[PDB]
Amino acid sequence: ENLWVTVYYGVPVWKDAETTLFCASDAKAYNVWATHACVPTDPNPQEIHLENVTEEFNMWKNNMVEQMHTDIISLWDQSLKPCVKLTPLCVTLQCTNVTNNITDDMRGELKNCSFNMTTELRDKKQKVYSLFYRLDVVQINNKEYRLINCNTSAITQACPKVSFEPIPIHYCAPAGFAILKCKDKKFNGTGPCPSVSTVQCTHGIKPVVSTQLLLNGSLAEEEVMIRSENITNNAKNILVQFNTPVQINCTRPNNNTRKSIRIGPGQAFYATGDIIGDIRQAHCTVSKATWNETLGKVVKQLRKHFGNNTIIRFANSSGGDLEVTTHSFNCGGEFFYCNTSGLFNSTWISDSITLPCRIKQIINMWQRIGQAMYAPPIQGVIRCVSNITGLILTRDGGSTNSTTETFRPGGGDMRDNWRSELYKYKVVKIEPLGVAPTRAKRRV
Amino acid sequence: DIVMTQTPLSLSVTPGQPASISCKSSESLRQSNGKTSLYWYRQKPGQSPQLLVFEVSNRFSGVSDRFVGSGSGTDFTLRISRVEAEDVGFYYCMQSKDFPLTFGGGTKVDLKRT
Amino acid sequence: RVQLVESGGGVVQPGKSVRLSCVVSDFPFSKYPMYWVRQAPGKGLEWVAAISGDAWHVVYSNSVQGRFLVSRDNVKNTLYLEMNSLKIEDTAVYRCARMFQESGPPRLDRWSGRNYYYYSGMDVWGQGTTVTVSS
Amino acid sequence: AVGIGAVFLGFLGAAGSTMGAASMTLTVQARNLLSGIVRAIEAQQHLLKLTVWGIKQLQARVLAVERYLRDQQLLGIWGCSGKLICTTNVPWNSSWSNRNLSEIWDNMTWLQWDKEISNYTQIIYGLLEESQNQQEKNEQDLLALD
Amino acid sequence: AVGIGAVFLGFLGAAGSTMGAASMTLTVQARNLLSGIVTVWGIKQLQARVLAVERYLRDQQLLGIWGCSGKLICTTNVPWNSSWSNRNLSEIWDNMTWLQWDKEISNYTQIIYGLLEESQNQQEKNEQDLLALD
Amino acid sequence: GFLGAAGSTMGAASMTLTVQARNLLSGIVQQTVWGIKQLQARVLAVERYLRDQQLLGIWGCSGKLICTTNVPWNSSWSNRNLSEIWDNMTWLQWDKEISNYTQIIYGLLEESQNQQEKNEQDLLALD
Ligand SMILES: *[C@@H]1O[C@H](CO[C@@H]2O[C@@H](C)[C@@H](O)[C@@H](O)[C@@H]2O)[C@@H](O[C@@H]2O[C@H](CO)[C@@H](O[C@@H]3O[C@H](CO[C@H]4O[C@H](CO[C@@H]5O[C@H](CO)[C@@H](O[C@@H]6O[C@H](CO)[C@H](O)[C@H](O)[C@H]6O)[C@H](O)[C@H]5NC(C)=O)[C@@H](O)[C@H](O)[C@@H]4O[C@@H]4O[C@H](CO)[C@@H](O[C@@H]5O[C@H](CO)[C@H](O)[C@H](O)[C@H]5O)[C@H](O)[C@H]4NC(C)=O)[C@@H](O)[C@H](O[C@H]4O[C@H](CO)[C@@H](O)[C@H](O)[C@@H]4O[C@@H]4O[C@H](CO)[C@@H](O)[C@H](O)[C@H]4NC(C)=O)[C@@H]3O)[C@H](O)[C@H]2NC(C)=O)[C@H](O)[C@H]1NC(C)=O
Ligand SMILES: *[C@@H]1O[C@H](CO[C@@H]2O[C@@H](C)[C@@H](O)[C@@H](O)[C@@H]2O)[C@@H](O[C@@H]2O[C@H](CO)[C@@H](O[C@@H]3O[C@H](CO[C@H]4O[C@H](CO)[C@@H](O)[C@H](O)[C@@H]4O[C@@H]4O[C@H](CO)[C@@H](O)[C@H](O)[C@H]4NC(C)=O)[C@@H](O)[C@H](O[C@H]4O[C@H](CO)[C@@H](O[C@@H]5O[C@H](CO)[C@@H](O)[C@H](O)[C@H]5NC(C)=O)[C@H](O)[C@@H]4O[C@@H]4O[C@H](CO)[C@@H](O[C@@H]5O[C@H](CO)[C@H](O)[C@H](O)[C@H]5O)[C@H](O)[C@H]4NC(C)=O)[C@@H]3O)[C@H](O)[C@H]2NC(C)=O)[C@H](O)[C@H]1NC(C)=O
Ligand SMILES: *[C@@H]1O[C@H](CO)[C@@H](O[C@@H]2O[C@H](CO)[C@@H](O)[C@H](O)[C@H]2NC(C)=O)[C@H](O)[C@H]1NC(C)=O
Ligand SMILES: *[C@@H]1O[C@H](CO)[C@@H](O[C@@H]2O[C@H](CO)[C@@H](O)[C@H](O)[C@H]2NC(C)=O)[C@H](O)[C@H]1NC(C)=O
Ligand SMILES: *[C@@H]1O[C@H](CO)[C@@H](O[C@@H]2O[C@H](CO)[C@@H](O)[C@H](O)[C@H]2NC(C)=O)[C@H](O)[C@H]1NC(C)=O
Ligand SMILES: *[C@@H]1O[C@H](CO)[C@@H](O[C@@H]2O[C@H](CO)[C@@H](O)[C@H](O)[C@H]2NC(C)=O)[C@H](O)[C@H]1NC(C)=O
Ligand SMILES: *[C@@H]1O[C@H](CO)[C@@H](O[C@@H]2O[C@H](CO)[C@@H](O)[C@H](O)[C@H]2NC(C)=O)[C@H](O)[C@H]1NC(C)=O
Ligand SMILES: *[C@@H]1O[C@H](CO)[C@@H](O[C@@H]2O[C@H](CO)[C@@H](O)[C@H](O)[C@H]2NC(C)=O)[C@H](O)[C@H]1NC(C)=O
Ligand SMILES: *[C@@H]1O[C@H](CO)[C@@H](O[C@@H]2O[C@H](CO)[C@@H](O)[C@H](O)[C@H]2NC(C)=O)[C@H](O)[C@H]1NC(C)=O
Ligand SMILES: *[C@@H]1O[C@H](CO)[C@@H](O[C@@H]2O[C@H](CO)[C@@H](O)[C@H](O)[C@H]2NC(C)=O)[C@H](O)[C@H]1NC(C)=O
Ligand SMILES: *[C@@H]1O[C@H](CO)[C@@H](O[C@@H]2O[C@H](CO)[C@@H](O)[C@H](O)[C@H]2NC(C)=O)[C@H](O)[C@H]1NC(C)=O
Ligand SMILES: *[C@@H]1O[C@H](CO)[C@@H](O)[C@H](O)[C@H]1NC(C)=O
Ligand SMILES: *[C@@H]1O[C@H](CO)[C@@H](O)[C@H](O)[C@H]1NC(C)=O
Ligand SMILES: *[C@@H]1O[C@H](CO)[C@@H](O)[C@H](O)[C@H]1NC(C)=O
Ligand SMILES: *[C@@H]1O[C@H](CO)[C@@H](O)[C@H](O)[C@H]1NC(C)=O
Ligand SMILES: *[C@@H]1O[C@H](CO)[C@@H](O)[C@H](O)[C@H]1NC(C)=O
Ligand SMILES: *[C@@H]1O[C@H](CO)[C@@H](O)[C@H](O)[C@H]1NC(C)=O
Ligand SMILES: *[C@@H]1O[C@H](CO)[C@@H](O)[C@H](O)[C@H]1NC(C)=O
Ligand SMILES: *[C@@H]1O[C@H](CO)[C@@H](O)[C@H](O)[C@H]1NC(C)=O
Ligand SMILES: *[C@@H]1O[C@H](CO)[C@@H](O)[C@H](O)[C@H]1NC(C)=O
Repeated sequence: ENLWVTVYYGVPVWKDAETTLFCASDAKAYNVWATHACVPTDPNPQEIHLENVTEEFNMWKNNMVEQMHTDIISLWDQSLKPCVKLTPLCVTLQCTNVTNNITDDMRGELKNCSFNMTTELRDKKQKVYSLFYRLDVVQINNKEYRLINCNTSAITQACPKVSFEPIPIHYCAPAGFAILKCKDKKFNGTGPCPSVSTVQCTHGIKPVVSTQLLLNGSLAEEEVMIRSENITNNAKNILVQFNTPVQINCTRPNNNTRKSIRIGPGQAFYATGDIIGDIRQAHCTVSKATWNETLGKVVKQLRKHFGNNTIIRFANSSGGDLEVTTHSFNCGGEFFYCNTSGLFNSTWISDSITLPCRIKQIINMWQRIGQAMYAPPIQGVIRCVSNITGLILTRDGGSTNSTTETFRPGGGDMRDNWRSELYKYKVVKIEPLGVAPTRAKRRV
Repeated sequence: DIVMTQTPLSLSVTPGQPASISCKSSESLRQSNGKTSLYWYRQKPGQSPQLLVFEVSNRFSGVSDRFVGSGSGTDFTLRISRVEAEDVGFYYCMQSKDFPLTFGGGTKVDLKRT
Repeated sequence: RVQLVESGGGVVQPGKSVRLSCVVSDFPFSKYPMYWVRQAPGKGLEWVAAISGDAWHVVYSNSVQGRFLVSRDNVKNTLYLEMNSLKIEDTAVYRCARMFQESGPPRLDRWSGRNYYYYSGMDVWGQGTTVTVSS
Repeated sequence: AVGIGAVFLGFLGAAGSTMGAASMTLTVQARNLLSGIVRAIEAQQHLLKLTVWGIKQLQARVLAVERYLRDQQLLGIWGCSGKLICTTNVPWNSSWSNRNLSEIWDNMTWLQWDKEISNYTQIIYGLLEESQNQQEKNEQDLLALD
Repeated sequence: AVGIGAVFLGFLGAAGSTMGAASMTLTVQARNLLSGIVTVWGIKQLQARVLAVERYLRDQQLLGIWGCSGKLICTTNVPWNSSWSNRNLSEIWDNMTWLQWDKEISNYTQIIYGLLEESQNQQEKNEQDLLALD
Repeated sequence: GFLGAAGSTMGAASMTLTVQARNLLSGIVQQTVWGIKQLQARVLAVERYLRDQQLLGIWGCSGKLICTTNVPWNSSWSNRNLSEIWDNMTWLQWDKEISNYTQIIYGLLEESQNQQEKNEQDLLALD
């Protein structure tokens, strides 16, 4: 009995590899996110379930994330291209402290600074004063205030017809390539998965920019589930997803005006107007006992991978960078720096809550220092409601003696926001050419 | 399921007196093709149901040109014009986006009597 | 033209069975699916059930599920509606109806194999029929 | 008002099945090497002329075409072009396994077989190329005596 | 300083003729699918050339998966289902053009494709290896 | 060899072209500013190979590399005797002796391909 060779088509062979992906707006159902260079898609991608397949995923090691980060950065730069640069601002300022109709916790904040600035004709000049913050100018030698970033990268202005709200995004599969999907509920970020189905497009994904808390995220199935690779390596981070959301009120407590100043030919800058009314400070407000129930669920889920007679302690974070000092986000085209150093005073054996917030204007982007974009102050009263879906936790090293472990917030690498969503999907290559042995023989 | 709502039910007006009836819901009833599902129907007691229009501002053969509605996306509406004798009865709103099919509140117009 | 027939109404008792009928004049039936609606005497209105173009797609509602049956011959131009396990609160009016336009042949989706059907809502009614359930 | 209906085999419908039975969905599996989106792409096919992004899409399309050409051309080198399967004249080397066929054809799947035989590759390619050369043209030249 | 000496058929000249007679000019179209070349402008040139390549490879792949590859017109073993049309064999070949037939059958395409793929796979290739052994 | 039969007579290099054929059965096997050129180069290569495979595939000669057909050779294109061609002429000289009548030869092969081979096959299929 001699045996022979045969060669086949159609064998599904999987090679874990990398490719450029395929943008998809949800039928382009409609600005920064005007997303004209993207594709209208089916709101009902077809879903095919499988059998018998086990498959390993590897969270933190997926090239979807890096492509996502580059694409969102380049689209962010694309939106801010055609608008008017702000080069002649780097003259000095004649300032004075605002001493009119003060409130308690807004001392030293607002300043009144007047200066020379050119008109649209070269041969002239003018006098302009505008109301400015304290987090934006520096002393020189009234006192004399120059600006924060004139001895570094330049400053432009976003156009006022350009919204900041995120839009749900789908990714889909380029030809020749496939996407697999797991359906376990308690599936940790690595390890196998025996329940396999496949699609051609992702679900709706919102590019949400947050700094300390998962906002507008995805709720889990059952409870708190905890995601990290190596909890003994305390240099890593710990990704935590909730079950149930937390409603959170934060609002701009003030009434606001805005000027419109001419710079040059076709060059108009928007400065801050003059405030109608008195002065307040921005605040944030949450439930009381629901937070306690939430951290009770936290304690209930921490007990598996480490000790339960080990006592749980919360603390303020280590401090430092304003990227990770306050919790920041993008409600209503404005950026909020909220003093979260009161919510994390806790230690447990395993109505209204109010915190102040801060506002800036000169906004460096993701981690880059070679870019600076200025927002126009929006008039009126801003109110923003959202949810809270998860936390990013850091633990110190050297925590010996089997109890009283300390947890702190942090994690200023915003790819983990994407890792907190894309933990289900995997891109793989098809190689349809296969061989096999058999007993038959061909003929001449 | 996919549900909806109407305006308040009863109405009693005079001839030559336009008004507005809306019909909101919980979802965009836009299909894939761009056709958006919305039916306006009416009948009276002692009378079978009747077809008024079949789409947003698209009417049916035999219907007068007095009755053309509006409203797209998630807010759907209808505008009464030229109040006449036969304009009384039950006014219905209907989905056909997905199973199951739903029937609205049934606003009513009559005259002034007791 | 096109004119409807709705027979089989009156008053019955629980624990029975019916067969209904709807024969509508001069209409092709090879291309037209059709519906059932329901008029409660407290003005209750609810969709009931739908048949395909050629009896290949059966979708019911929640309360009627697992109790009723729809079948049809298009040769005899005759519709069959049969009901079992009768409740007392089934007291209403039953009315036969038609689809707005005709759908075509079934559509296929090649990346799935799921042979799609397309529907759209109704246009016209007839006279209806009234079956009430009491003791 | 969209209702679904009857069924077919479908894309990747047999990846967890017996190879002797899963050997018959090769058509639907092999159709989508050049597609997967078989839908108004043409407008963005048109107007993306002054950017790098349509250039990268052009990169992707040309690369996919070349991969299909590489596969079909390498099959075309052998005398098995234009077919689904073919038998040949290389005797199997029983050094590579000695399992009976009743386990492979009944209780073994494709990815298992991939993880088994993944080092014997280029040897098999060379032997197939040899038998498609040796006496496939030489004795065929000797079979060209008419 | 030229003259004209026409010999062969026109490009799509037979389109207004009947199907059974216009079946004999099928060469000219496939003769004229991939020619015409025989800053922004070269960009859209390459765009056009890539589109032509893609459609030609798509249709040759659809040829190749069937057992009617390489050659022109052929046969199969799928018996006709009369649920699509019901003519009596003269009204098509002698009394109908191509655009008419295309508008008659442009809803049943994918089923016919799939069933030809089915009969091409099944009982043709596993059956071949059944016949390749006693 | 890669173009090894250059300075030979056509009838002299009439036997060892199969080794040339296997050696010409390669090219993609055994693998910014400049990348634009690379893309255009790949485009040119794909277009030439598809041109050749199309022109093979239209005729009945798309299997083996030499074949026969049903066209009588007309004496209007050349007039040289057979041994005169096969023993006293290179390829380039034959090329310049035929490179005006080529399109007509293509069209005659095309019509010979269509006619009396497929509709004739179709009548032969009916029993
Ligand atoms: C050509 O071609 C054609 C094709 O067609 C077409 O094509 C194309 C155009 C495309 O379009 C496609 O698609 C199409 O199709 C062909 O034709 C074909 O053929 C075939 C064959 O025959 C067929 O098939 C069939 O099927 C069926 C189905 O099923 C269904 O139904 C069922 C039942 O039935 C029914 O029942 C009722 C009750 O009883 C009844 O009624 C009645 O009536 C009377 C009269 O007078 C009265 O009235 C009384 O009273 C009453 O009762 C009726 O009649 C019946 N019918 C009949 C026909 O029979 C059941 O099962 C069911 O129902 C089904 O349905 C289904 O269901 C489901 C559930 O629900 C559904 O779905 C759903 O949906 C939803 C939404 O979407 C969701 O999703 C869910 O999830 C789902 O599920 C619906 O409704 C449906 N679906 C569908 C898809 O449809 C059947 O039945 C049959 O079967 C049978 O037979 C066979 C053979 O024989 C076998 O195999 C099987 O197994 C069976 O068996 C049988 O059974 C019986 C009883 O049991 C016995 O007696 C016997 O013996 C057995 N057999 C043996 C052998 O054993 C069939 O298959 C079709 O249809 C056709 N089509 C048409 C259109 O027509 C043709 O053929 C061609 N040509 C040539 C020449 O070839
Ligand atoms: C294939 O497939 C397709 C589908 O699918 C497609 O494709 C695919 C691929 C994809 O793409 C998808 O997507 C697509 O869709 C199919 O198609 C189909 O077709 C058909 C045809 O026929 C159709 O149907 C129709 O429809 C109509 C409506 O619709 C239309 O319109 C609308 C508005 O404008 C629109 O929107 C729509 O769209 C449409 O349109 C259309 O579209 C299309 C698209 O493409 C195009 O193509 C076209 O062109 C267009 N057209 C136009 C015109 O526009 C309706 O209306 C109709 O109905 C009617 O007609 C019928 C016939 O004639 C009638 O019946 C009659 O009746 C009588 C009684 O006496 C008798 O005697 C006779 O005999 C009959 N006939 C016969 C033949 O038998 C009926 O009835 C109707 O008529 C009417 O009725 C009414 C009632 O209701 C009346 O009213 C009256 O009035 C009076 C006074 O005024 C009083 O008031 C009373 O009360 C009332 O009642 C009237 O009068 C009448 N008229 C007269 C003149 O008489 C039809 O249904 C459909 O639709 C389609 N589909 C869809 C979906 O769409 C195809 O077929 C396939 N196949 C092939 C082969 O191709
Ligand atoms: C900010 O400084 C300006 C500069 O003086 C002041 O506002 C104006 O001052 C001029 C002259 O001092 C007055 O004629 C105007 O009536 C003032 N306008 C307003 C709105 O006050 C003032 O010291 C500061 N103004 C504000 C709004 O802070
Ligand atoms: C704007 O620039 C002008 C110069 O053109 C300044 O005018 C003089 O400034 C000096 C101080 O450097 C004063 O001592 C003079 O009294 C000013 N003369 C006049 C006529 O103004 C002016 O101070 C500048 N103003 C601002 C707001 O920067
Ligand atoms: C622009 O100039 C300022 C001048 O104050 C620089 O500020 C320095 O900031 C560091 C802390 O980051 C202090 O320790 C220094 O004392 C500050 N300098 C002075 C002279 O006080 C600022 O760094 C400069 N910008 C850049 C990009 O170098
Ligand atoms: C997680 O990180 C820890 C370090 O925090 C790794 O621990 C190593 O353990 C081995 C064996 O005891 C030691 O020889 C190494 O020195 C440790 N590393 C360091 C940096 O001290 C551990 O291997 C990591 N991986 C896990 C737990 O899977
Ligand atoms: C984290 O919380 C601690 C607790 O209040 C903060 O520490 C205080 O810092 C201020 C300013 O340096 C001191 O005056 C207090 O005496 C500190 N108190 C304690 C108990 O340490 C710390 O500043 C907070 N960090 C951040 C970034 O907000
Ligand atoms: C904002 O956060 C800082 C740092 O945690 C707080 O600063 C200290 O807070 C404690 C608690 O009230 C005080 O005892 C210290 O005196 C504060 N430090 C200083 C230098 O004053 C600060 O209180 C927080 N803001 C609010 C409104 O509580
Ligand atoms: C700030 O508050 C004042 C309170 O009077 C608002 O002033 C009036 O607002 C109404 C409607 O918003 C206008 O119709 C009046 O003309 C306003 N009067 C004056 C004197 O301003 C003001 O609108 C508020 N600011 C903003 C941005 O809404
Ligand atoms: C914020 O959280 C609330 C719940 O506290 C969300 O409301 C539910 O949202 C889910 C899906 O988003 C729906 O299925 C539920 O029906 C909603 N609840 C109710 C009572 O309608 C709310 O959607 C969240 N916000 C965002 C932007 O997702
Ligand atoms: C199957 O493959 C093996 C390995 O390639 C072959 O084993 C070699 O056999 C030759 C003589 O036949 C020896 O000179 C080599 O030393 C062997 N290889 C090793 C690694 O020891 C074997 O001959 C092949 N069998 C057939 C039938 O082709
Ligand atoms: C989840 O985490 C644990 C502990 O780190 C480890 O087993 C692995 O990372 C995950 N579990 C499984 C079963 O894969
Ligand atoms: C948030 O504010 C809204 C009104 O703006 C109020 O209805 C809601 O109850 C508030 N929720 C919390 C948790 O404070
Ligand atoms: C934590 O400390 C802060 C400031 O000292 C205080 O406001 C807060 O009440 C403390 N937490 C608890 C639970 O007492
Ligand atoms: C594996 O797949 C085959 C067919 O694909 C199926 O018969 C079998 O039930 C599957 N295995 C399990 C455990 O479901
Ligand atoms: C194959 O089957 C024969 C017959 O029973 C048996 O002797 C032999 O051990 C089997 N070999 C394997 C690898 O199963
Ligand atoms: C595969 O299945 C056959 C029959 O059920 C059994 O004899 C054999 O042992 C199985 N293989 C393994 C590795 O268990
Ligand atoms: C086709 O056949 C039917 C009956 O078989 C006959 O009535 C009709 O005249 C025929 N038509 C033609 C064109 O042969
Ligand atoms: C080249 O010319 C020499 C001159 O005699 C001859 O011997 C040789 O065969 C020629 N080469 C070929 C390939 O014919
Ligand atoms: C054949 O060739 C010889 C020389 O090889 C020449 O003299 C003769 O004229 C030719 N005859 C014909 C009919 O071509």
